[PDB]
Amino acid sequence: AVLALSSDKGLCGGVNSFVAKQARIVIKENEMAGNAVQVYGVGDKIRSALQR
Amino acid sequence: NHGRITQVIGAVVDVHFDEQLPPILNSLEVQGHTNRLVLEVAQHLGENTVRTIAMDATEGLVRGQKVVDTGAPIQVPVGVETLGRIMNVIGEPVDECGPVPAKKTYSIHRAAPLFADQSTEPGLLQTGIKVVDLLAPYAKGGKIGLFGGAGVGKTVLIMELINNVANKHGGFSVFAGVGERTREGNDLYHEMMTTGVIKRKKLEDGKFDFTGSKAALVYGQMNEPPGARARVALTALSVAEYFRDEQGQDVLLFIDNIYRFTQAGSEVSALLGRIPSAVGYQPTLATDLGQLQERITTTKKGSITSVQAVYVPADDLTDPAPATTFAHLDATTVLSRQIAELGIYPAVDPLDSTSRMLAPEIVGQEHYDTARATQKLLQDYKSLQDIIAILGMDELSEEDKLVVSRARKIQRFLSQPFTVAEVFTGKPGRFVELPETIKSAQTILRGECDDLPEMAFYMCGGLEEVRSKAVKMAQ
Ligand SMILES: Nc1ncnc2c1ncn2[C@@H]1O[C@H](COP(=O)(O)OP(=O)(O)O)[C@@H](O)[C@H]1O
Repeated sequence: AVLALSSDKGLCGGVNSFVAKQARIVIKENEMAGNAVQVYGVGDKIRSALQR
Repeated sequence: NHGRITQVIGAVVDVHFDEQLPPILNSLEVQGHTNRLVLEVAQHLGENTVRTIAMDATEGLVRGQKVVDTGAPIQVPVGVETLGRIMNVIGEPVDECGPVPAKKTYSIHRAAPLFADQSTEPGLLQTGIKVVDLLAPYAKGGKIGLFGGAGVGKTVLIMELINNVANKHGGFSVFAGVGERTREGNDLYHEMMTTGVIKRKKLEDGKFDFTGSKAALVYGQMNEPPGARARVALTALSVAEYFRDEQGQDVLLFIDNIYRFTQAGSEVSALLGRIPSAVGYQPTLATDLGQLQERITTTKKGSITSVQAVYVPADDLTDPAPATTFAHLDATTVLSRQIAELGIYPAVDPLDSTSRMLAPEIVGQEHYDTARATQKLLQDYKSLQDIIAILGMDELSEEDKLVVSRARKIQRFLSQPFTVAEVFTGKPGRFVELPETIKSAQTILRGECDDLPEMAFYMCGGLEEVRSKAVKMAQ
């Protein structure tokens, strides 16, 4: 279970960008070995970043 | 008929005949003068007075000098003897190789072909350039325009098109220079004598044999008056009409800085007594251009492909001259300084560029859809320029970031090192076929090249070079 903390407003630089980058890295690393991943999040920015 | 000079104002000459007047467009020779000064009639004014434009400088003329009417307009020789040879507006060769031993002469001024004697058949050209082969396909037997300011690569693009078309053409060709640098004129002459487009052989007794040439040359350059600059394109058009009317052949016609054809009028009408239009241009700015362009047309006898370079003063594309010229073209290519400052060459703006031979009934459906998808991508990237400049890419969503990435990648992929640029770029030239361009664009749009960097697409041609460059840059 990956808990990604983020914000709800924009103009925050690229902090949510780096967060979602690390989260993508972790997910793609842990889904190869076969570990079933779940995603919890805080803020709409991570949702918009990882939806598609 | 004999006449007398009464008044001289720069490039304009007022003449007085006693018995009988000459009609308009007729040629007159000035007698009490060092060189062969020729005057072309333009107007009638009364009192048996005539207004004329001089094909050379008026320094030395006198009110009282004598003038002789030739009875016909200016006459330029025609035949296979003009091939492999330079010729000024009055037909006199300036190659310093002898005279032009041609049987027949044609008038500089001819009426255009009629409506019924036209043939609009859709063909394509193999330029070897990605941007035009993909997004602005050139029409075999049609007009093509290269619009640009100063220092964007019009002359370089024309030299590349010459290298990639005329050598691989077989038929004939013509090059007109209307206010271009004599340096590049000599350079073209020597590159043609190198590549065999011009085949000069020095017979004994100082004679010459240009047999084997496939390109004529007409040069009225910046060191010439307006009257000697506004009548060169007509000479070249006569030379090409001889080919595509009598010989029946398909010809090419490269023209450099057609804008001067208007500029001359703009620095002549004021002396001819005409009221200026918006920006000092003429009231005849549209008819004087259409009477030139309507002679350029494919017909049932032959074909003229045409490649015109159009200056854009002060980088303003809303000027009346280019505005009018846009309506007369079958294919277009607008170069930009904003894109040249990024080091992208050819600096073609693929959104201002357009064509009529892009429809799915001419080029295929995969070509059509790839071109339209590229245009959509570049417009979607244009629409984010403001918010990127103010805030930055971090504000954007992920779809928009992917769009920006692919748009920068396809911008850098739509750049090509030419062969004629090797002298000041060093890197060798890259001819690029169309199916290769289309596969590469398809892959870049799909997403099969997002893993690569952005500077791996710069000056690489196809994708194998891009991938090799990304490999070498990984180190
Ligand atoms: N293929 C090219 N690659 C890189 N730079 C180029 C290329 N072609 C032109 N440039 C630049 O374009 C400029 C001249 O272009 P040119 O069309 O001759 O000027 P103009 O439009 O005034 O006639 C030069 O600075 C030249 O270095």
